[PDB]
Amino acid sequence: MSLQPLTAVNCGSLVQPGFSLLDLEGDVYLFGQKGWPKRSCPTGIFGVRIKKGELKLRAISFSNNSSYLPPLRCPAIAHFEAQDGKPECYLIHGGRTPNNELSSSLYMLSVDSRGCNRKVTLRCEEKELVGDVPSARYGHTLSVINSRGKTACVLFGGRSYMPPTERTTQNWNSVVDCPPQVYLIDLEFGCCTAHTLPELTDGQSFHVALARQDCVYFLGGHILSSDCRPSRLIRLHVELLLGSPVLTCTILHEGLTITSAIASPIGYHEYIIFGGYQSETQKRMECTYVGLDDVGVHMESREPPQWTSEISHSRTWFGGSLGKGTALVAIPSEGNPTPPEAYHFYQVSFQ
Amino acid sequence: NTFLSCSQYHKMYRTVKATSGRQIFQPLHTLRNAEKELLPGFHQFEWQPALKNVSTSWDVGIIDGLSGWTVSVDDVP
Amino acid sequence: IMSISIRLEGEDDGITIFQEQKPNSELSCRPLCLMFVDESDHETLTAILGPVVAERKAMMESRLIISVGGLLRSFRFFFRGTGYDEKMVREMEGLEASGSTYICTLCDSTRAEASQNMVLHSITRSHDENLERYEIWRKNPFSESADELRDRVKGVSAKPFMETQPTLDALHCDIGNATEFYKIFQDEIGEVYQKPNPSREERRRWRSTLDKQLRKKMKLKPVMRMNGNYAR
Ligand SMILES: [Zn+2]
Repeated sequence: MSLQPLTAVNCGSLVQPGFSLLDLEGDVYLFGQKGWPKRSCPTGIFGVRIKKGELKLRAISFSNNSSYLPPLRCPAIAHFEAQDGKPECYLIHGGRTPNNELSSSLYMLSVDSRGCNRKVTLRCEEKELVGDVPSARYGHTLSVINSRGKTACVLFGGRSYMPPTERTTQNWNSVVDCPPQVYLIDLEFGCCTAHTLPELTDGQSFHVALARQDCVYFLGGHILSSDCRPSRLIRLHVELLLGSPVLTCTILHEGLTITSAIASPIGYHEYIIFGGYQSETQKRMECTYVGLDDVGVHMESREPPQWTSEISHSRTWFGGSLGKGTALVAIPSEGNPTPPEAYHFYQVSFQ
Repeated sequence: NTFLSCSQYHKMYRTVKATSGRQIFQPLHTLRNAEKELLPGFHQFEWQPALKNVSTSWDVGIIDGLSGWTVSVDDVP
Repeated sequence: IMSISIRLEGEDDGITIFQEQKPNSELSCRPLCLMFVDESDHETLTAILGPVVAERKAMMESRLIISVGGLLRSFRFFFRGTGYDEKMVREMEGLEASGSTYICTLCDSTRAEASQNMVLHSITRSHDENLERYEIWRKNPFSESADELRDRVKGVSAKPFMETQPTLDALHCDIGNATEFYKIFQDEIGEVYQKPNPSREERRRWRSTLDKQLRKKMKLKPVMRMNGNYAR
């Protein structure tokens, strides 16, 4: 629980406030970049390295038989555990296009090989969605669950632009909470199913969810319709029966008022929720620790690593999970004139 | 056509009206609504068929371009 | 507004009613939107231009009815996106901006090939077909590699969103030919066919004697970069 100011040696204008961090098979891969893929790296995905505070960003590449992806803005992420038939998978859907727009498409990502010089080759595959597909949305959450004993995907949350009939020029950029009906997805086949929940009467965004032993727990839960940040955690439990995937839900009395959190898994289930915003302008300073058992969530705090007055006074911030007690956060920087490297970086560590 | 200010125009007008006036230029207030013919949002019209995805009010003038961007600092600012 | 004609009653083309007499002069350049934003950051530019694009698109479909001459009269429209500089055109039509191996916004020949042949070419680039090529780029239905796919779509990476007419600009083609002749004059003041690789010092020196020559004769001091008047 201590921070360290970094400096990106170069390439300090390709990161945008919304983006994703995926640690898979060693190195960390950043997804989502300001502007369309520059011809430096038509991949649109960067390898990251942290050497003596220096932030180094390398170019990556996919296969020939791989699909090429638009750099989604703030998609949903799922770390599908390494198993048959294809270990290990990263399921993404569906973010916002840098050409400002949504894609209800769903991508599956894996690693291919190495090096031959420690270089990393990747592979992307779209999936047609037999559904009952959820329309395009963003800020939602996708998760993986393993129920008796097969693997399925749970999709819930997020908002979207106006319904297409109500798409109004002067209400175009506005966005309303997508209706609260969860979606169950088999990775194969891409048969998507919709399901209703009589207790989840409202959509929500940016609520970091967690999955464990085919049981899902939603923390956070900021909502537009009521301007509320209901701390109350939401648990649900699914049993994958053929062909009725039975589903149940339940309210928890207490969770936490977190919005767009950064989740670092340190142990197999020792998680720390790092930061976000506790109120509409009041960012969350403190850290929080959650132990995740079949008993459930178990809550505690840690010491908040002292934020230098720069970040502690900065209006907004964000970051991602470098993983394993380590995470990255960024600060919108000022200047006269702008450097224009307007983002400082704090590498934060647990223990 | 010559980039004058309000106070500019009022001084000029008041002056030229004092001497040999017989007011000539027009006061400010009258222009302040006389221009409304030349701005947008004055003239009746419609479309057949009606336009898709456009609120069909024909009188709105200057509009902020954000289009009701939800100010939520949670999301993209 | 550029031109307006009448098609009624039919059986003919559009009888030209009024064509504008001098559209170049900014006295006819009607502003519609302004954004305190930079040209390059796609995100913000798009998220503000959105409604404009949407309604211009929907505009080609319906027909207009206005009170004019005391009467209710109808209208149709034809839009042309022409007045954009190169960088923006290529940026919004999903090109590799700008001096990459694909140069022409119209003919998809490579750079070096554009030196072998110069005159014989066809204009092909069109909006919808660029959307087709971009869908091919995304789906990758042939499982080709980076460069093979780059070629199969003839270099279309980004999804365009604003449709644009197949034409060039007048002004800054003028400025480009002007700066090209400027460079070649800086070159031929010295020796180039006689000097395989000159150095920077000799380049700036040939520039300096060219500027002194333009000052003594023609009364032309240089400027930072040659605009339209200095080009003329
Ligand atoms: Zn050409």
